Amino acid sequence: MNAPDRFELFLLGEGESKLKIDPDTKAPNAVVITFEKEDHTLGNLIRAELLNDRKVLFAAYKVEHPFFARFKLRIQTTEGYDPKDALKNACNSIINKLGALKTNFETEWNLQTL
Amino acid sequence: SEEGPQVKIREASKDNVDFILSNVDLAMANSLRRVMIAEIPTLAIDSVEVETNTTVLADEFIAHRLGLIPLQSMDIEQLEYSRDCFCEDHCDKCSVVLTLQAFGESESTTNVYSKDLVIVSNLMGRNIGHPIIQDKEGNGVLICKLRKGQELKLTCVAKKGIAKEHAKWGPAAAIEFEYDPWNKLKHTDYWYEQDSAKEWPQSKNCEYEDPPNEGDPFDYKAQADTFYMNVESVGSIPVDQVVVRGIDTLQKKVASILLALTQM
Amino acid sequence: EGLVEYIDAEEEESILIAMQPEDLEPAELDVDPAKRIRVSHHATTFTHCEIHPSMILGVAASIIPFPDHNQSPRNTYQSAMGKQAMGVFLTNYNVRMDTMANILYYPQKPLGTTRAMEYLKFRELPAGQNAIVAIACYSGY
Amino acid sequence: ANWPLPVNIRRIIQNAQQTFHIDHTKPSDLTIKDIVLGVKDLQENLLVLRGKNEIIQNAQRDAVTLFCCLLRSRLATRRVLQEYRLTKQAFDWVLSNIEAQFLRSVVHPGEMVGVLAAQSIGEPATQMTLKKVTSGVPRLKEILNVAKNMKTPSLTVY
Amino acid sequence: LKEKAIPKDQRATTPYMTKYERARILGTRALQISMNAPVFVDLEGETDPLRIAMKELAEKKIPLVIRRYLPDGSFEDWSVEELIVD
Amino acid sequence: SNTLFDDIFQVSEVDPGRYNKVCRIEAASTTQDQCKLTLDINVELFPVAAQDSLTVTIASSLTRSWRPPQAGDRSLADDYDYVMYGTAYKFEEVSKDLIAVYYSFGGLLMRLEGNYRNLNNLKQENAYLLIRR
Amino acid sequence: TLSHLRRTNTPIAKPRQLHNTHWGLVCPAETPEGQACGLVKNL
Amino acid sequence: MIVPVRCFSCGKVVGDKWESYLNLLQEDELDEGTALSRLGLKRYCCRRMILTHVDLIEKFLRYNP
Amino acid sequence: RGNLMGKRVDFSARTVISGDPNLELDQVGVPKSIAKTLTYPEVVTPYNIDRLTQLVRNGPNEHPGAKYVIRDSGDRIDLRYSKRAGDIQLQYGWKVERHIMDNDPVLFNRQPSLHKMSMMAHRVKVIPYSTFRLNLSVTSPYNADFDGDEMNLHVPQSEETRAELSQLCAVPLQIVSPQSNKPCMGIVQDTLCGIRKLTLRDTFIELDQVLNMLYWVPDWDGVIPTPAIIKPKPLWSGKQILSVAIPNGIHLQRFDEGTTLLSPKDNGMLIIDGQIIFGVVEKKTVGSSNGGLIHVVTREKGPQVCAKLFGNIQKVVNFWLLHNGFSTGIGDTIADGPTMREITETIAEAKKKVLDVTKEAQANLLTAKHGMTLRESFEDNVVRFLNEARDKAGRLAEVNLKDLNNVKQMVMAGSKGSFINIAQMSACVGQQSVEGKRIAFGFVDRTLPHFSKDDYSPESKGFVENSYLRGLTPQEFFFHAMGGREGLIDTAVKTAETGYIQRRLVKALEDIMVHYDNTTRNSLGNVIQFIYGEDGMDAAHIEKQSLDTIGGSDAAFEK
Amino acid sequence: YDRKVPSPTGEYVKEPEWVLETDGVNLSEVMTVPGIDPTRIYTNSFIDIMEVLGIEAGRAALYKEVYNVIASDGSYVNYRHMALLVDVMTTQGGLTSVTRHGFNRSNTGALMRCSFEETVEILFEAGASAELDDCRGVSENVILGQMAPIGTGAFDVMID
Amino acid sequence: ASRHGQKGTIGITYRREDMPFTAEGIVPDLIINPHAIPSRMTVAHLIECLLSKVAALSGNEGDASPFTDITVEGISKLLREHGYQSRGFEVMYNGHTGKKLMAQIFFGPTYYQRLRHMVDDKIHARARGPMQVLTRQPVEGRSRDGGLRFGEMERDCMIAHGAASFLKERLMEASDAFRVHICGICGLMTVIAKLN
RNA sequence: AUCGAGAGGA
Ligand SMILES: [Mg+2]
Ligand SMILES: [Zn+2]
Ligand SMILES: [Zn+2]
Ligand SMILES: [Zn+2]
Repeated sequence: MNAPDRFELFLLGEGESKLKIDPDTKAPNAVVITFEKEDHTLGNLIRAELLNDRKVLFAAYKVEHPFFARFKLRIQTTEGYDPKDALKNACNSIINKLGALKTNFETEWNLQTL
Repeated sequence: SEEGPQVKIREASKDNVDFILSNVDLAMANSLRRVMIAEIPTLAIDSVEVETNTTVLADEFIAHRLGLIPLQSMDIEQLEYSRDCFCEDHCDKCSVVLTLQAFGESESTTNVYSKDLVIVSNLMGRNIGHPIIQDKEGNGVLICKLRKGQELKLTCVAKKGIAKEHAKWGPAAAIEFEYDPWNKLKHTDYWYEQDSAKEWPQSKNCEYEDPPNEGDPFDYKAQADTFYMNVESVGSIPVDQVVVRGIDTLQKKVASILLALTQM
Repeated sequence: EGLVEYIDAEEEESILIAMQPEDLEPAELDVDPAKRIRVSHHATTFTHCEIHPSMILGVAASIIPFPDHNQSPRNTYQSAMGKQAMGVFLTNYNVRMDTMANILYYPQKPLGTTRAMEYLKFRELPAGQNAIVAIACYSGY
Repeated sequence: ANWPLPVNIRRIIQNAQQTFHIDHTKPSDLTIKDIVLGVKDLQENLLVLRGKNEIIQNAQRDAVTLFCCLLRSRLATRRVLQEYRLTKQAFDWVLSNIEAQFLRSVVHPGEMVGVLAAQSIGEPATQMTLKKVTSGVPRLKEILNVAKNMKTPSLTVY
Repeated sequence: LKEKAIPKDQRATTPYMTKYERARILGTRALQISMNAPVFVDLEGETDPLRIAMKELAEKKIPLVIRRYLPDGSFEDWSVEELIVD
Repeated sequence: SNTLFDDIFQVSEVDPGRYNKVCRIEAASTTQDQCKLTLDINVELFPVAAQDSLTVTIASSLTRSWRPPQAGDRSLADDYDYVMYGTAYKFEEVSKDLIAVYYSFGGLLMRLEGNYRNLNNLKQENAYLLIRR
Repeated sequence: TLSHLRRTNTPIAKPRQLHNTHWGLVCPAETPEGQACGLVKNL
Repeated sequence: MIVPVRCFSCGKVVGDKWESYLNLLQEDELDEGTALSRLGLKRYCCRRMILTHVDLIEKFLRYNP
Repeated sequence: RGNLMGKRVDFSARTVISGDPNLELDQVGVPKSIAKTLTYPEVVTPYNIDRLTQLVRNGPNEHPGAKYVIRDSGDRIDLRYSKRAGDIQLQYGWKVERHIMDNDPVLFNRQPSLHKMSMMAHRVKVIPYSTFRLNLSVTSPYNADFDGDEMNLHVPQSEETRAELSQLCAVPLQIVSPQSNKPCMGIVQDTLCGIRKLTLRDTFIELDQVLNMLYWVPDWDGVIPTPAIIKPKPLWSGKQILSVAIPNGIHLQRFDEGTTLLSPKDNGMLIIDGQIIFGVVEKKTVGSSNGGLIHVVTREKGPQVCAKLFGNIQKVVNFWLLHNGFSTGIGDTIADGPTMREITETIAEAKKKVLDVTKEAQANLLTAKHGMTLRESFEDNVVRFLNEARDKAGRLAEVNLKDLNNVKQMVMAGSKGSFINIAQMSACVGQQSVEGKRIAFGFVDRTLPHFSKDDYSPESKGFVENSYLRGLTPQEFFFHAMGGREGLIDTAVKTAETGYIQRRLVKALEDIMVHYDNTTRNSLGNVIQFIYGEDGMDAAHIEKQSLDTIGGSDAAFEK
Repeated sequence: YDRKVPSPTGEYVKEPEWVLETDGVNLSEVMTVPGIDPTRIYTNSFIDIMEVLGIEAGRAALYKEVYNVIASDGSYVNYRHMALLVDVMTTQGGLTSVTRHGFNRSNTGALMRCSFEETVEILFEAGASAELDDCRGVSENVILGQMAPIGTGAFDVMID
Repeated sequence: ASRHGQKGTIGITYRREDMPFTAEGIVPDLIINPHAIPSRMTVAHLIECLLSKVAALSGNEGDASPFTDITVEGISKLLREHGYQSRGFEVMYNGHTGKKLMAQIFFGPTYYQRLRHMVDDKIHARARGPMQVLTRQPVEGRSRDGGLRFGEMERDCMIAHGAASFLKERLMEASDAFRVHICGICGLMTVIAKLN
């Protein structure tokens, strides 16, 4: 009855942007990005790959409510470093890892005979 | 051999594949498992219209069961979401229409299987919507039993969906995840009355990892990079395609984030 | 035949009963610690023996599993809750026109049953589902 | 010695010790005359009624007697310097804070004490659930309704 | 009964705004805001009547007088500005 | 910007206080016997075996948001095999010309009584503890 | 259905309390909770 | 009323198994659990779907209308 | 009684309630459906006019919308069925009945209205699913639980009424309770056990977990605390992460049992300026008790800060508890073998003592204490024997139970359970009592037909040697059923009697209000107390302070 | 009974004292007995205390018994709330039951009485009375629907 | 609710991935709070978990008949033979993170019953609506679109706070407001008013 | 509209 429609978990809406970026108040070089229509799956990986990088000081993902599908990623980086750049570098590294693993597992399956 | 994560497969079959993930962070492993369970798309029945029903089962029960029935979804890439198509309700390229009619002619109970199911719309060269049957006899998954004098006639429209919307679009049944077989990293603290080793069963995966030795200090630096996993197939998509599609869908989500960042 | 008799509440005051038939077997060590401590009956001249202790409780209580290990008020609460529990009342449900009826999609017979439950028709006509239940703290909901 | 009373002077003292970062080596700058006369001034500064007639003044003094006793116990001239280290600034700040907290603590006119008291006695009675002396809700019945006859009359001879 | 009054000097009523008069004055001021009556404080990013009333209370500019009543019949009047809020 | 106190101690006793990763250590000062300590320590990250004598120092520095260890181009504050950050809760005097210092490192507790120093470990929040082999 | 078909009702110095004589005749604890708790029993 | 399609936690298909399982325990005098293991169900959460299910469908069929 | 004093009222709601940890204590989880039906009348002003017009454009079916409009003449305009709903132009002074919107005041009530704490007003938060939602810490004043309980909600209709609810009936104000002079709300259930588990010195958080937990705090500044451990890894203490939530300038001291400043047991608490020095958090520090942190923060800073603190503590602790895990199990109720054997030997010793007392009773040698029947003395002595035996076996078991035991940790936090629960589960459930007596000879000289006549013994009188885990015998089962029936009838009768008593008390004390001259008087003018409470002060601002002059000798007094 | 009493040095120390308990109360003769302390004797029945020692002593004993009831459960209520009820009973003549017998028969307004038990009899007797309800009572104003003289409506708000 | 007196109501519904998972991948359909158990002392709930797991593995039925001599240690021995922890505790992994949970978690098969209290059937809201003729007050019940009752107890609880105007609007304007003409010389409402 | 019955909560 009162339940939200299931497609609202993975579908964007009107007037909704996938990423919204707002600087942190009383914080230097810090910004919170509101990922919308996305969940834990993206956030934990993004935060971990940010944590691997040295230049970024702070990286955290918060889920505002289990009801809705959104999460906030706060990133704070070195002076002279765009936090968006750090996010992009982490994303590209993730993608490279994914492709490498996909090709390696494909060759492994071709080796497999059953 | 490519720089980065390495995979070695223990055993293979059409249903299950067991493999050892190597040189990875754990966050992407659990994220990939989430994507595999939910995110990767599948074709399944999303609409049913019942012209005639005389079965003791009510129509809603049947619609739920039909939504659960497994259908082939390997060529789902050529198929497009019914919401992304330009059709009014259902296009041949966006939906697959399948009709079922059965009469209990036999005085003995006439059961109904997933095999007894016809396809109406054009396949258009695709391998989509074939009702998958793993039964040794070849008969489908049982749906109903019809007494003599009973018939059931209905039409189903099957569309693409994500397991997030409904569990029917689910590509895998059981996922097996393990690490720290020796619990050297001590990520969990065992509960014991007398002794943890005697009370807690030893895992199989323990064999492949080097045993720990008492008298060695706890390794602070060590972080989990070796993982053991096993993947099962509902059969709607083969196992290898299921996992590689999980990888690809996760990459696509990352790429869409990147695209939105570029747009801003 | 006289091997069994009907006992009124008045007549009970003249008779002496043993819970277990094995009480009448001659008495004579080692015993497993977990098994329940039962009093050596220390009494003779038993007139009768009870059919089985599980008969003293009623129909709703016979559904409750291991009620001997649970608190009695909670057994009462469950005995009240089975009436509100949903189930398939009879197979003629589809034919009958009741003012209100409710029926489970996939009824399942309990994995652990009382023996008396056999004569209660619960395994044949169950009213619950056997769910994988975890006791843990997750997200505090 | 433990009893319910307003203002919680101990917490104010701890707040003063942390806030001003008082250092134990230095001696106090407090005047003895000022300490005692300021305690007396603070006693004069706490009010519950403001009428200018003798019976109301006496009522105010007797109504704040116990709190004044606590004030004198908490602010002793030996204790103010020896037990904890204090400065004139912190002493005056504590005096004003005690005054303000006591003034805030006074009942606002218009509050229905009767309904609140009735609820506050009723609620734990609902919680009561379970020796030759009556106890519990039946005892409360005996107390509440004038009982010409008691179920457990008794007396204690000393 | 006749010309019941209390002289302003030496009044013993508490010089504090008890929760009830603050609440009633805030509610009446919010009612005034919702009625589109003139407002005598400058507003900065405010639309709600209640927060406007709170700010007016802080500025101590509300032309109302709380009438304290004594059981004998004599009444005391205390203007908002004379009254204080802790 | 320098050390407040330095000494070498020997552990009289190690006590597992119902903790699996933390033990309370009791240590006596070598040379002068007027001073000694007892500190809660994490034995899992540094084994504190009995009959082992350990070096102890306390430093004021080397607020500001914490930053990683970074490349290590910044010099170590100490090559010592243990370091903690903490704040002192109470300074006490056991006897005339004899002082006692009570410190707490995020819940761990240190107690060190000695007489020799009276110009160090003042009532300020900042403090660091370094412990070599 | 069964439990309703097998029901007792007692209209009205200690009735509600489970009696020793109730052993085996009446179920010990299958009773409603409410204003008529204990007066109504099950066989 | 009728055999579950899939386990609510496993998600593994169990509709095709049911008939075989029954036949297996009658023709070979099989233990229920040995039949379950032979059927390929190694997880107890999908095993519950088979072991405790009761085919209420058969009784409804007996009703002539 | 029914149509004049208390009435069915308009703008009412009621649903089943569930608990949402990520929901502020003052907020209430109003479902969307009720927000659509319930309306607040509003008058158009230049400040709100835009939004109001937009509201009516959204229509009554989608919220935020408006259901009705009122013209100056008063002829209603229905948004649901009217052709003008699209082209309306609203002039000033007209009324719009807007839908219930977020950050609005509404009364929230539980059906037993035994407290003014039961009728406090909450802020509105609109939520998708159907259940009324609320904070775990607001359950205590209501006594509500999520077993299907239903609660009610009321919507004010005028600005002044909203002000009364916001400034008199706000939840943060009712935190300090006029009865018992202690806060009535506190950290409860999962949050309490999690806070205990986190504050342990054994448990240390790591950098990644620390960063996530730090971000979870809403008003967090962004300064990263210095790590507690620095050499092998940058570890953190749970006490530091929790101190991130404690407001600056807050000091608390707590000494109990043996509390050295060294504090080897880590009992007691020292908190300075929002940082926690030593101790492990449990119910006394974090709960509703006097001197609890809620009391200190409410008195020192203000109530809104305290409610925000509720929220912060819950968020951080629930996150960490999710990542640590918790459970219960049969293994938590299983006692060690030799401990069970010693418990059984204790029971056997008690049985022998009872037997020897009965043997003395048979020989007519026992003396009669003044004012007590011989049988009375015998019964009381045997009862004391059995009670002490049960308690001693329970203490033995509890000593055997390790600190890793989950039920032990739940009792240590104070979340749920007591010593008696453990003792009944693992050692012995006790001796049954009916009408303040041992099990009665319902049959002729026999408590049960299976027992012999004229048998005064622990088993005939119903002492259950077995525990809940061990398994009760049938006779013990029936006796326990008798006792439980007495408990249930006690509830069923005491509820009615106490409701009647509360009603009479309330009807007697309606007119007791402190007048301006500070006397408490009725409507007629009669004075009850010239100064309420004899000190003229509100019971919230009253705390237990020790008077040092009373205790102690004259010599220490002088020194 | 264990007891706390000042030692000659000054500190409070424990003192064991023998004290006896009765099963029935006949107070007037009991106190006039040698070997007892009239200042220290106590009784359960507060009505006899009121008859013998006056109304204030019975007030204190009533508070003590209510306090014992509250503390038997372990609960605690601030002394003001219970003292309010004890004073309400004590302030007018003898002890007044919280029942239609005692506290409804008071001179309060008739509608505040009719809200409690025996509504119609109160209404009839009062109609024969022609007594004038002051309309001060909160129940009276609740019946009238007008804003009662609660703290919010206790003052009249006027302009400058 | 369960067969051991443990009642409950859903707070949240999570998807399968968000739930914690065992090594085998088994996801609990149902999660209940441990803190409830100690106060209730329903040990048979835990025993049912254990015996149901053992029976599911055995392919044989489990006997939960009362007063039958069965040992928890024996059932644990069986489960141990089947390669699981004797008490039944199972290692579990956090769903959101994939990290091991420090506390091993008890989860097993348990009979659970749906109850005749749905949220949707209970929920109701009034706003303005129908009024009974005799009292000019809201009709009773959700089905009649009626209004909730503001009890005299609730009235007292509101009097304690002191919101007199709120009570006036609740008990005059909300339910049964009325305007009446009265005559002083009468003292009663005998006046007839030609208002037009 | 009466009256009855059953159930929900501490
Ligand atoms: Mg409940
Ligand atoms: Zn299409
Ligand atoms: Zn399964
Ligand atoms: Zn007239």
